[PDB]
Amino acid sequence: AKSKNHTNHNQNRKAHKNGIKKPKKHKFMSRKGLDPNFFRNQKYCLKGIQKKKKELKLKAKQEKNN
Amino acid sequence: VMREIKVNKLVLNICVGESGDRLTRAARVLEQLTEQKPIFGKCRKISCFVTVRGKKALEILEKGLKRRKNFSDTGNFGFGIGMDFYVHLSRSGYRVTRRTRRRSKISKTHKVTKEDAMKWFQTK
Amino acid sequence: KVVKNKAYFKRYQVKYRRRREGKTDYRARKALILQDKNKYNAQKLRFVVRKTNSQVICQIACAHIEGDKILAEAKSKELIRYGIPVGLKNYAAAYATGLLCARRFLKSLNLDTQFLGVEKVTRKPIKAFLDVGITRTTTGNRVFAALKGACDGGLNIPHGNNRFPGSFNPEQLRKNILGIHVAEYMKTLQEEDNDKYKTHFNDYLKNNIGADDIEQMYLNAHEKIRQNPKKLNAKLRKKRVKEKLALYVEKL
Amino acid sequence: KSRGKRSGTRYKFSKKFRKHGECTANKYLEKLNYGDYVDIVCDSTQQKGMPFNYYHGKTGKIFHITKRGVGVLVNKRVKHRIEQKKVCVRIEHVRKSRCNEDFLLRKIKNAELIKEAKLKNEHINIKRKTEGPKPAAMIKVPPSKIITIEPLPFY
RNA sequence: UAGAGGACAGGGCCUUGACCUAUUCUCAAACUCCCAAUAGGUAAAAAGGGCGAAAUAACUCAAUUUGU
RNA sequence: GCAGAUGUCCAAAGACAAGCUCAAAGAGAACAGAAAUCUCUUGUAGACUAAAAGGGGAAAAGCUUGUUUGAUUUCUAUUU
RNA sequence: GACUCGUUCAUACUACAGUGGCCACACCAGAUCCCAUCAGAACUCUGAAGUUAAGCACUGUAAGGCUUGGCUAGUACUGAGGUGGGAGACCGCUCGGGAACACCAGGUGAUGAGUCAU
Repeated sequence: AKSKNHTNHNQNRKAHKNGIKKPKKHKFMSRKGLDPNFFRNQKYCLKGIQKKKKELKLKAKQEKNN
Repeated sequence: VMREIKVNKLVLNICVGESGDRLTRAARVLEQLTEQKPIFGKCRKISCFVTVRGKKALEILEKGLKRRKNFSDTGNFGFGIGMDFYVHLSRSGYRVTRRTRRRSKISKTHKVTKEDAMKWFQTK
Repeated sequence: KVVKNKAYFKRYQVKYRRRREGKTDYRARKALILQDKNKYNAQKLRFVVRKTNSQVICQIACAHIEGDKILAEAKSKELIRYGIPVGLKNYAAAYATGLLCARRFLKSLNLDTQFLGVEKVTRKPIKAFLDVGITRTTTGNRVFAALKGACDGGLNIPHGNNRFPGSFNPEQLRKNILGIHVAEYMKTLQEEDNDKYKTHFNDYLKNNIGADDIEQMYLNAHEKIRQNPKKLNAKLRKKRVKEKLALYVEKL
Repeated sequence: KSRGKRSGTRYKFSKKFRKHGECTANKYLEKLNYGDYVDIVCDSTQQKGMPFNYYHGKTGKIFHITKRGVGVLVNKRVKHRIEQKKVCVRIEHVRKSRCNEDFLLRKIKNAELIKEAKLKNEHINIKRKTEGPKPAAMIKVPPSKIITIEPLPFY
């Protein structure tokens, strides 16, 4: 038989029953498809920083542990 | 002053309204009148015409001299012989309406209009 | 009918002021000044070449929101103190103006010693993009003359070679840069009809430079350029219209 | 039955009266940085990089910048939850948002106020005031303009 | 929907009109110069901001010291 | 529910660049007329843009010309 | 007085007038050369005899347009309340928001960087 085609009735209170949830808004976002030749260079920057920090820490550890 | 009316352009037109042979002959006679090449009309090819300037235009107008109504309100005129003569004459400084860089319009004081066109024709 | 109707004026939308005046293209302009948004603080310098019917102007411009900033400028009338007193609209004059603009820009930036350019005429250098400005880019154009001048001055201005005189003819380019094409015109006019020669190159003779001095004067000009670069308000309007009506009542 | 990309955008995506034509050359000179707020206003003269109908007039942060485009994070309401959407548009359709300009001006002004307040060790209230009830005012008025009002008759 | 004024066509200086100009009565869900109310979006600081120095990069720039 | 449209078409009607400006009206020119071609003036688009309708477009996105095949291979972040 | 590159994109536009020019723009003189066409008209190239006639600048008009303010008008419309009125169509009241056309008046620009001339 003929059926009710459509209605948005009660949909808003259904939505608000568990509230309108907001996005989590994390601090960091994946850089997978973003600005190549920039984030690759950023990887190089981080590697250089880590290498310098690690070599300095290793020097300190060796000179303090004899 | 540099307000004298010179002949800016003289156009000879031959409107046959059909295909070649006669069109080629019309182009040839236009060549003989003016060694410069003619162009043909629409190809919806029906007519041939040419544009001349300077001393050649003046002497061809003199040859065609052989009515004080067929002057246009924009200061141009023409007649017929078969061939149509039409001369568009203007004062100096018409470049400003034709060049690309600072294209603008001349004032109606600088325009030629029909009274000065007729007076120029009578004087010449 | 009238096409200047009140509704026509109501609905009319005006072009930009510069487009109305015919000065700028506003499509070439934004294609020239648009820089990749990744590149922050990328200047994108523009080598503007304009040619009046008396002398040519070359400048270096950087686009800014409040208006362009001009970092260097050179006019062909500056060639008087460099020894070119006549023919300041020439291909050679445009080359010299471009050379002067490039050299003076580099001097302002303190980079002359690091970017010597070229000698005589046959780290990465500064980059600038040529702005033509409404002129049609035919082969053998003074805009490309000035571009070659700046290139020899030491600026890196990208360019092809089809638009130099001859579609490549380095010898023809050299002679046009040195003004030989004007010397040949002087020679042929003098040899054919001296009267037209002296009525055409009138100021050349008054300057006492001949067809054989043009090349040398341009060479030494290049080298010395290189080595040293009222209103009426409503009250008056009402008074004037009142008095005009009073006068008109009797006069007409 | 008809749900194309630009369905229902007859007026939204039309240029204003006497405001037709491409964007100004100065629009290409505006500076965009990562994480700053931006308004998505569709410019119908530029067809590529055109945002979807929904995002016209929305605001979001930059998460990606390309040579002529920008990626902006926009919250869109989908029934029972808000969800983030990464819309990629050309720089003609994006504009530096002023949603936080008052915040930045307040930041700089409050900074230079707090500096001198701490210098003079004066305790100052820095938060915005949401001004409400006005104090009593002992106002003078000559009786030449205290005019009496009566409701008007019908005509 | 009506007249009012004014230099192409028709007949007998005249008329019929057309046309133009300034008006005039009345309208639009698939008309708009203008444009609400309501409704909607973003922002209102600490895992952050501001201000500097030093490091890193294969990125960017004319710049191994421009910028990011 | 209303007015329609689709199962196509295009080596150019795709790409780039350059130059140009369109519809229409008025005036003028042997044949030549309400219309055939040419000239001038005005011309915010009243044209054109494959098709339905709606947006967009004037040194263009329209017209003409030149050179072309980016109507190519691969992969992301994504919008409806 | 000026020019180049811009910004705003009509207070900047349009029509008709008046005034202005030394380097300044420009009109202008030519076509050997690069280049270009039917046409050196345009484009391009080479010039400097002439001219502010025009472009350009400034101003004017009970100018059109544009723009700002007032006024239309707390009108039209509208959010919330009503066991409000009215047979209904519609119309008040309470707590709030608030136009438009038209008409009237003023105005017709301002400005960034650089440069030339005196």
